Amino acid sequence: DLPPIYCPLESAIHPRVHEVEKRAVEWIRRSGMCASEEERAWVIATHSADFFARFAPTAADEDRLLATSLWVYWGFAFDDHTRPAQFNALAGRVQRALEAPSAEDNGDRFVPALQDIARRFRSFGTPTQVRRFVHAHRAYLSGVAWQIGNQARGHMPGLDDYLAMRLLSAGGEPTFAMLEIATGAEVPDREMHRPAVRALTEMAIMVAALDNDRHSLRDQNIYSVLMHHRGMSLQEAVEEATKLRDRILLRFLELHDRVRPGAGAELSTYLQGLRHGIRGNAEWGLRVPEDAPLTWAESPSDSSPSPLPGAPSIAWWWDDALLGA
Amino acid sequence: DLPPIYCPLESAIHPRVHEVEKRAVEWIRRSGMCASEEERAWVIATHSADFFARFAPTAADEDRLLATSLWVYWGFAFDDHRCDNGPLSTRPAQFNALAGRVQRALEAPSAEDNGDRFVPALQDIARRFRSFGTPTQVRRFVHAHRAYLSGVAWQIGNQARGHMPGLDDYLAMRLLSAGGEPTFAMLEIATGAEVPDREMHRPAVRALTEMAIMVAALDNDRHSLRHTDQNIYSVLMHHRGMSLQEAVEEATKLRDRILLRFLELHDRVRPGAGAELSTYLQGLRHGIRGNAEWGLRVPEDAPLTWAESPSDSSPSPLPGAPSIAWWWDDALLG
Repeated sequence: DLPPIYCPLESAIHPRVHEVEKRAVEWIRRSGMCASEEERAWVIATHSADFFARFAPTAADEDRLLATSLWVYWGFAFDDHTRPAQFNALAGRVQRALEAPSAEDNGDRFVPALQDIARRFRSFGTPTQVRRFVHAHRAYLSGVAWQIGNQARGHMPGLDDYLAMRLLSAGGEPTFAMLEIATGAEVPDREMHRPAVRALTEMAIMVAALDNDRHSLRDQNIYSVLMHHRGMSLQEAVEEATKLRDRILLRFLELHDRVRPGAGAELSTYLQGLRHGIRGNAEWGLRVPEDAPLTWAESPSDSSPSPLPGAPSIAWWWDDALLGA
Repeated sequence: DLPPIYCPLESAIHPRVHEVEKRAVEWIRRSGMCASEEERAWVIATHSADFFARFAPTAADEDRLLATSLWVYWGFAFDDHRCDNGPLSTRPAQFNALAGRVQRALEAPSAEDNGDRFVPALQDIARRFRSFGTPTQVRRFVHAHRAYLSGVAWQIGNQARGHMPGLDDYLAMRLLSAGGEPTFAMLEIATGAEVPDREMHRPAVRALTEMAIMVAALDNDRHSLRHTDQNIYSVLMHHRGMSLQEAVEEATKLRDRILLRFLELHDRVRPGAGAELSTYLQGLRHGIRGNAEWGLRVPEDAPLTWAESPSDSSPSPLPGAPSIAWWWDDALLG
C-alpha cells in the first residue's frame, strides 16, 4: 500500500533524449563492461539516458549529456555484483583509474569504461568540475563499502547511520556533481561550497535516495531500519518513511526559496538541476518497468519545520545560523 | 643498512613552534581522544606541532598552525588505536562503518559520537577549520580526509586477506593511507593563502601534490623500517623476490626518481604561479623536507647527513607503476 509521492517540482526531459539513448546503447554494447547480451539488455533496460535527460533537460551539448548518462549506466552495472576486504581494494583501484588516466585495466571490466567516461569529462569539463565529480565518486564508493560492511556482519544500522550511509551509497553525490558537466554552467567555489548549497545538494540527494528505497518495495533500506529499531509493521514503516522523506523535501523547498533569489546564473542553473533531478528521479522510478499519467500528492504527509529526531547527522540542514548564505 | 635521504629542499620551522606545542599539549589533555595517561604521552611524543610547524613555518596566525597541528596529533592517535592495532586493523566490515561515521562527523557539526572518543576531537578540529578557513578550503580538507580513510580501508582489507599488494596497488593505496592528502590540504588553512580553484586543480599542481605525498609516504616507510606489514619493502621482497637489502636500494631508487620529477615539474610551474599557488608550492617543498627531517629527529638537535645526489636520475615513469606514469606526461599536465 504505497501513498502517492509529494513532489511539487518541475518535470522536464531533454528534447534530444532519444538521440543520446541511441548513442549510449551503442557505447554499452562496445564498452566491455558486459559479458553476455543478457547483461547488456539489463543495463540498457535501466533507461539511464531517460533518467539523466531529466536532470539536464536544456543541456546545450548533446555529447556532455551522453558522457554524464554513460556514468549512470556504469553505476547500475558496477552495483550489480563481493566481500568488504576485496571491495575496499576494488573501490581504491576503480577510483584511482578515475583520477589517473595512465592506470591500466588489469582485465577489470569496469575500469576501461570509467576511464572512457573520465576522458570525455576531461575533454569538456574544467579540471575544477572533474575534481568535484572525482570527490563525489569516492564519497559514493565509501557509501557502498559501508553498506557491504553492514551486510557481511549482519549490522542493521539505526536511522542516523542509515541516512548518512545512504546519502553516499545511493550514488546521488556523483549524479548531481554531473549537472555542471552536462550544462557547461561552471559554479564558482564561493557559491558551490556555501553550506546552504551543500545542504540543498545533500537534501536533494537524500529525497532521491528515500524515493529509490520506495521504488525497491517489489534489504538495508529505510523500511527495514524503521521496522528493526522502532518495532513498526511494514505499513507503519512505509507511513513513517514517507513522513521523514516529505519533511526533508519541505526543508529543501524552504531553504531553496531563501537561497535562489540572490543566486548567479550558474548557481541558479545548478539549483534548477537539483529540482529537475529530485522530480526526474521520482518520475523515472514510476515510469520504468512509460507514457501513462502519474498521480502526485498535493500536500506533505508531515509539515514539521524542525529537524528529524533520531538523525542528528542531518540536523544541520535545519540550522540557519550554520548556513548563513 | 640505510643510505642517507636525498632531500635538497628548504628546511624551516615556525618561530612560534614551542608556544603552539604548549597549547596542543593542553588540547591533547582535555581532548578525550586518549583513554590513559600512557596514550596522552604517546600522542605528545609524536611532536606533531614540530612536524607541521615545518610545513607552514611563516603562518601569520598561530591559531591556524595550532588547529592544523591538532589534526596531525589526531591522525597519529587514529592510526595507532583504529587502523594499525585496533580490533578494526583486520576487520574491514567494521572499519568501513567507522570511516563513514568519522567522515560524516567531519562534514556535519550536528553529528553525535556514538561513544567513539576520536569524533568529538575531530569535530573540535573541524569547528576551528570552519572558524577561519573559507568553506572552499574546508571542503578541500574534507575531500582529502575521505581519500585518506579510503586508503586505510584498502590497507585493512589487504591485512585481513593476507594480501601483499603489487607495486602499482601499493603506491596507489599508500598515496592515501599515509594521510598526506589531508596533511597537505591543511597548508592553505595554516597560511590563510586561498588558492583559486583554477590554479589548485591544475593537473600539474595535482601531480606535484601527489608526488609531494608519495615521497613523504616513502620516507614514512623508511622511518618504519628502523614480512607481513604492507610497506614498499615487503612489496618489493614479495613481488620481485629481493633480499631486504635489495628492496631498500630499490625503494630508494624509486623514491628519488619521484622526487626528481617533483623538482623538474616544480621548476616548470613555479615561475608562472600567482602568490597563493607559490605559497602552497613552498609548503609542498617544506612538507617533503619537514616529513623526512622530523623522521630522523623524532627520538633531535644533532647534525644530520643528507645524500648530495639521487640514487637514480632516470627521467621516465617508474617501471611497474602505470597509475603514476601520468606525473611524467607534460602534455596531460599542460
